[PDB]
Formats: sequence, structure tokens, C-alpha cells
Amino acid sequence: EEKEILWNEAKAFIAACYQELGKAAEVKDRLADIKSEIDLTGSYVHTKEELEHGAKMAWRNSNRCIGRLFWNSLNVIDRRDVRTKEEVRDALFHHIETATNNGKIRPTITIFPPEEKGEKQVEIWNHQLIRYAGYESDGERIGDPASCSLTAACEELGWRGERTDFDLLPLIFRMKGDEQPVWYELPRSLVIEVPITHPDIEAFSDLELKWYGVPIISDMKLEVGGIHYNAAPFNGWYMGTEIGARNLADEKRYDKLKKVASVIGIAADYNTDLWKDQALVELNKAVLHSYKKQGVSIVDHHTAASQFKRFEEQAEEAGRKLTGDWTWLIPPISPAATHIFHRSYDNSIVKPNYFYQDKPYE
Amino acid sequence: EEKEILWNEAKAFIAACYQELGKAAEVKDRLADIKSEIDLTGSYVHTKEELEHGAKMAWRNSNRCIGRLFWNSLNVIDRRDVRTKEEVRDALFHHIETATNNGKIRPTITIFPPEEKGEKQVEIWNHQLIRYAGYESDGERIGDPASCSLTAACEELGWRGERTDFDLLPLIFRMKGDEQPVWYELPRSLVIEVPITHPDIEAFSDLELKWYGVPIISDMKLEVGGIHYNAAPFNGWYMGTEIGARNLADEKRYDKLKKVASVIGIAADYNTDLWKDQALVELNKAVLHSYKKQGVSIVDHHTAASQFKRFEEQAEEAGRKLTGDWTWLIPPISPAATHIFHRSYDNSIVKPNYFYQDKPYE
Ligand code: HEM
Ligand code: HEM
Ligand SMILES: Nc1cccc(CCCCNCc2cccc(OCc3ccc4ccc(N)nc4c3)c2)n1
Ligand SMILES: Nc1cccc(CCCCNCc2cccc(OCc3ccc4ccc(N)nc4c3)c2)n1
Ligand SMILES: [Cl-]
Ligand SMILES: [Cl-]
Repeated sequence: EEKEILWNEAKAFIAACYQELGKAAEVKDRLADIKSEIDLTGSYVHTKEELEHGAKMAWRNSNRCIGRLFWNSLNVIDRRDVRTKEEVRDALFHHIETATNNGKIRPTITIFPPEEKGEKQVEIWNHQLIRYAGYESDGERIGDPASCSLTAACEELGWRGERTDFDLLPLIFRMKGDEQPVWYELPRSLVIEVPITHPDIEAFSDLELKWYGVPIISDMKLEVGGIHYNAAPFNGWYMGTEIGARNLADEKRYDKLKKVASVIGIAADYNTDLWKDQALVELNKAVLHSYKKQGVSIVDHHTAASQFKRFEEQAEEAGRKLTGDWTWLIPPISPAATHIFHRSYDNSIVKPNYFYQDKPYE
Repeated sequence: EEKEILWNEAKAFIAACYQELGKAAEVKDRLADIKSEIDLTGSYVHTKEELEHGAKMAWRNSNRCIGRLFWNSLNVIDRRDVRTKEEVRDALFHHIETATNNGKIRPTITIFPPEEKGEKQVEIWNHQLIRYAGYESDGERIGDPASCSLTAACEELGWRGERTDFDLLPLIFRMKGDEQPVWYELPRSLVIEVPITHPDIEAFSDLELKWYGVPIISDMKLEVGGIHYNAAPFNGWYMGTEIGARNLADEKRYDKLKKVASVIGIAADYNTDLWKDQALVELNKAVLHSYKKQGVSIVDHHTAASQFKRFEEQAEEAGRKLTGDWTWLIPPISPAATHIFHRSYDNSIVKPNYFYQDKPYE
């Protein structure tokens, strides 16, 4: 049951990782330690510093991420020591608290034990650690339609949501050996939320909109040197358009543009009035104003594109090729007002990186 | 000097073209007529109906065009008979008048004689038949910066612009055999223009903005059945975003967003105010309102995307594969508010089509 492709990925990663850390001389000894270890166990264990740097490199190589400028300040939390459900839950609880940081969000990743045989040690079911539930029974739609399948899986396992439009989903994850996952309700004190108000339009609060403070992606596999960390939730702060132009605007999500147009006092009858466009701008202005007024970190898409330009420049000075996905880097609001729109990007996949993986639920 | 690749393209085009026109039985005789003609002359001549349909197929295959729904109603003008400069000029004059149609714009293409030896019979220098000049001498920028190189080439040949921000460039084209092109000033009576006003903000006219009515692309090569029509100017009507989000908004074009923000009474100091976004929407609302109030055909990007969805559906019912360039089909204003954003497109190049070609000037 060999065919160890892992040896080749380890040679590539350790060489580059130690190259960047100045530890270039330490490479031949460490690869020797690794090759024996691969022969004795079929795998190898990253150090402390390889793991932290590999997670940073993976953010740096994420073609679709516009916020990559701060890749080197990612806060890496090593929890490869976890063995029980309560330790997994507590680590996820801790990630939320330390990432939130009373609103001064810290880009943070918690790294759980990797896949051993390709067998998961911890299998997280949440798309994000904090997300709202979605319901969809006979005509009536409640909450976030994107969470319908996960919300159904949770309720099939004993959980029950109050069926508000913003029910917090529980943490749900399965351990190795168990046939079923466990779920834990989120403590309200850990979850910061932001009511959406408008700086000029006082009636905007009548929409009773809100979103959570911290997006913590928890369904992606971090791959470092051939080691597959399927459970490694990470977070940054939001870019405003993610909330105002997608989460609250998409017809398959909260679909609020019609109601936004009514409270800002414009008609929603004619395409040539550009009412969707106007409502999108006022809603996105409201999201930024609301997060800033509360003291929760956020960035607008113009500032974010300015930072990403410096990431482009910084990559060229370091002699690293830049990779990116143009179709994901452009913002969904005024993309041509950013430099990203007016250049091209090589969409090559460089490792370490973060990758999609099949949902465990149906 | 053979290596006739032309025979293969003719077999592919005539088969498909006659297939769609119901003339499937007439194919073997016509290809026989073509193969002899290729052997006798090194080329072949399209019919009347092959030419008109091939130009329509070429529009249908333009991956970057969102307005392809009306491909079958393209008005094809056959001027392969032209031989002199005055006949070329008159045909271009006529194209402008009949395409404009007092504001009820007709999608029209005028097809000049194709390349014979790869040698052009008529070589058009204009990017569009109607475009504004651009100037750029010691600090001072006037007009459309995108036209600077062409405006310089025209003035090097005796033309002189009044150096307003909206100088109409002359028609400029070279005939086969001449070392130099000729240029002809555009008659003002042929060119409809639209002053940009706002439906609600009366001060918007203080910006003194305007654009021309009809975009007539004149620098692309139409390829049909291996025959290269390098001179075949075509036109549709504008999509509003082309004017309000690019021509008047780009920093490398008319760069008006700052002045738009001032007349609509918002500050242009903070990114988080989304002032560029708001100004872009009000400017694009103004463009649509202005063209509609004048009676000049235009379409908004929402209506245009709705039409393109029906083009997608119509393509599937006809059993034709759909091709498209996602990065060009999405509008630059609220792209995620259109279905285009939320699906993918195969960017394969199918012929007949329109292709870029090297500018003749420096
Ligand atoms: C610091 C704040 C951050 C901002 C503002 C930011 C911004 C974004 C945005 C706007 C997207 C595209 C979202 C979409 O349109 O679906 C994105 C994608 C992504 N970001 Fe970041 N990001 C940040 C931090 C991070 C961090 C810390 C990581 C991981 C180490 C990361 C990895 C990614 C990945 C993997 C994707 C693509 C996910 C996918 O394919 O669905 N980002 N980022
Ligand atoms: C009927 C009105 C039409 C509308 C509203 C329309 C709309 C558009 C738009 C918005 C673009 C992209 C422009 C850009 O972002 O640079 C485009 C590209 C294009 N359209 Fe159309 N179009 C129309 C008619 C036509 C016609 C009649 C033809 C030719 C038969 C045509 C062929 C093309 C081509 C070739 C491109 C790509 C040009 C390039 O690569 O630079 N379109 N169209
Ligand atoms: N602050 C932060 C911080 C860290 C990370 C992020 C972004 C993570 C979001 C995960 N994302 C999941 C997903 C997968 C598949 C489709 C999705 O839908 C949204 C979307 C976005 C861009 C598109 C571009 C082109 C196209 N055709 N579709 C798109 C769909 C989301 N944010
Ligand atoms: N009503 C109508 C009717 C008929 C045809 C048209 C469109 C013709 C416009 C010709 N176009 C020339 C051109 C060439 C190269 C760059 C240009 O710049 C604009 C642009 C547009 C989309 C982009 C998408 C991605 C990206 N990276 N850059 C883009 C640049 C224009 N309109
Ligand atoms: Cl999100
Ligand atoms: Cl244009």
C-alpha cells in the first residue's frame, strides 16, 4: 500500500520553506530525517515552524483571495494534539474568541491533526464556524437558503432552530471511529453580530438586517508538503461586498434588494432606472458604516484592491511569481474601478494551498 | 505559393451555412464549383447569401458580445464592388446614415472586398467610424486619451483638430497601391450626439458631457470560410455601461467620476463612502435617461443580460453549442446582479468570427 508521492511533495516544500526562513543549510538533514520517517511510518510530521509557514504560504498561493497582502501575519494555532470531541469543540470555541478579539479581528487558523491513511481524524461539517440556518418547507422560506442542506442534517440529529431569519447553526463535526457527528450550540457571548444601519437613511433599520462579525471558513483542506489537513478552519475580516453584494443581495440568498429600494425611496419597476445598482451601493455603504460604527474590522473593496496591488508589487520584489484568479479577484461592485479588472492573472495552482473537499453530508 | 488551407475552411463553412439555410442538397455542387475556382484563381467568391449569413454566424460566435440575441437580423451591406477612395468614403458615409436611422439604430455591417493575397484592398485606420480625438502635449490632456496615437497620425497627414474635448476624428483609410491613406472630415449632419443630463439632478448638465449615438467598430477582420474581410465595419446600439462605466469613467479615458461626485453632492474623500460606486450609478442612470429622452437606441445591462439568457436558451433549442467569454460578458456595473456572473462559459473560438488585426499606424 505504498506509492509514496508524499516524498516528492516533501522535497519541494521543505526546500522552499527553509529557503524563505533562511534555514537553507538545514535541508539535507531534515529531508533525510523525513525519508527514513516515511519508510518507517508511511508519513512524516511537520515542525512547529514548517506548519506555521506552510499555512502562510498556502494563503499566499490562494489565487481567489484579494486580501493576501497580510499573508505573513497569519496567526497559526497548532492543535494537532487534540484527541476528543470536547477538545475539538473547545479549540473551535477558542478560535472564535481569539479571532474576534473584541472586534479587532486577527487572521487566524487552527490546525487539527491531518489525514493519516487518507482517513480523517476530525471531520468538520460546518461551512463556516458561524453561519445562519436556512429553512424551506411548503412555500415558506426562512433564513439563509445556502444553509438548507446543513440545517436539515443538524435537525435530523436532534438540533432544532427557532426559525428566525438568523438562527446560529451549531458547531457540528465527526470524530474518527464514530458513525455520527456531534453538535454543540454556539454560546451567544462568543458571536459578535452587527445590525445594519445607514449613515443618512434612518429608515434603513426597518429592514432589521444583521450579519456576523467574523467569517471562519471551516470546510477547506490545507495541504502542506503532501500532508492533508482536512480540518483547518481559517478566518480573516470581511470585505464589505461579500455581505452587501452577495450574502444579503443574491436572489438565492437573503434577496433584499427590493426591500432596500423601498426604504431608500426609489422605485423598483424599470431596469433603466438602475434601481438594483443604486440599492446595491446604498446597502454596501450601510454594511461598512455599520461594522465601523460597532468597531468590528472590515475593509471596502477599493482599499482591498489597493492592498492587493501592493501584494503584487511585494511578490515581484521577492522574486516570486504571482498567481491569481481574475474571475474571483474582481469585486462584484464597480470591478472596473479597480486595477485588478484591467490586468490579467496566471491561474496556476502552487502548493501549499487550500482546496475544496466533498461535503460529508447530503 | 499554394498550401491552400482555404479549401478546408470552405468545406466546413459551406456545409454548415447551407445546412442552416435549408440548402443542404446544393452543397456538393457548390463545393465542386469552389474547388475548381480555388485551383484556377487561388481563391473563391462568396455568394450574396453565404456572405450575409456568414456575417450573421460571425456575430453569433463572438464570445465577448452580450447582445448576440439579435444575430439573425443583422443588416448586411455588400460593397465588394468598391474600387475607389470616393466609393469607400461614400459607403462609410452611407453606413453611418442607415445605421443611425434617425436614432432607431439598425445593427448593420458594410463588407468591403477581402484580402486577395493576404494583401488588403481597403485598410481602415479608424477604430470606430465615429470617435473623438485625443491630445496630450506638455501636461495638458484634451479629449479621449485612447485616440492619442490615431489623432497624432491624422495630424501628421494634414488634418487639424479644434482641440475641444469632443473633436470628431476624420475617416482615414488607405487603398491598395497607395503609400499613404486619405482622410475625410465627417459631416456634422451624419453624427448624432447625446448631451448627458440627469433625470433628478439638474446640475448634472454643468459637466457638459456628451457621447456619440452609434458605435461602429471598424478595425476588426471578419473571417468567413477562409476568406478574410479585413475591412468590414459593423455596429449595434450601445449598452449604457460602455459609456457611463468605461468611456467616461476610466482614469485612462475621460476620468469623470470625481466631477460626477461633486455635482451629485457627495464627498470624494473616503473609500468607505463608496463615492466612486455611487457616482458610477448616477452617471450610468444619466446616460440611459439621456439617450432615451433623445430617442437614440440604447440598452441597460440588466435588459441586455435578460436578452442574452434567451440567446443561451435559443442556442440550446437549435442544438448549437454556446460559447462565450465570461470575463467580457459580465457588465462592469453590478455583475453579480446578472445570471451571467453565476454560470460558466466555454471560451472556444468557432468560425465564422471577428478577429483583432494589427493597427496599420504607430
Ligand atoms: C484578512 C482578511 C481577508 C479578506 C478581506 C479576504 C478577502 C477574500 C475575498 C473577498 C475572497 C472571495 C470571496 C468570494 O467572492 O467568494 C477570498 C477568497 C479566499 N480567501 Fe481570502 N480574505 C482574507 C483572509 C484570508 C485568510 C486568512 C485566508 C486563509 C489563510 C484566506 C484564504 C482565502 C481562500 C482560500 C479563498 C477562496 C475560497 C474559495 O475558493 O471558495 N483569506 N478572500
Ligand atoms: C445590438 C447591439 C449590441 C450590443 C448592445 C452589444 C454589446 C456588446 C458589448 C457590451 C460588448 C463588450 C464591449 C466591451 O466591454 O469592450 C460587445 C462586444 C462585442 N460585440 Fe457586441 N453588441 C451589439 C451588437 C454587435 C454587432 C452587430 C456585432 C457584429 C456583428 C457585435 C460584435 C461584437 C464583438 C466582435 C465584440 C468583441 C469586440 C472585442 O473583442 O473587442 N456586436 N458587444
Ligand atoms: N473575508 C474572507 C476571509 C477569508 C475567506 C473569504 C472567502 C471564503 C468564501 C468561500 N466561498 C465558498 C464558495 C464556493 C463556491 C461558490 C461560491 O459562491 C460565491 C462566488 C464568488 C465568486 C464567483 C466568481 C465567479 C463565479 N462564476 N461564481 C462565483 C461565486 C462560494 N473571505
Ligand atoms: N454596443 C456595441 C456594439 C458592437 C460592439 C461593441 C463592443 C466593441 C468594443 C471593442 N473593444 C475594443 C477593446 C479591445 C481591447 C481592450 C478594450 O478595453 C475595454 C475592456 C473590456 C472588457 C475587459 C474585460 C477584461 C479585461 N481584463 N479588460 C477588459 C477591457 C477594448 N459594442
Ligand atoms: Cl460569507
Ligand atoms: Cl465605445
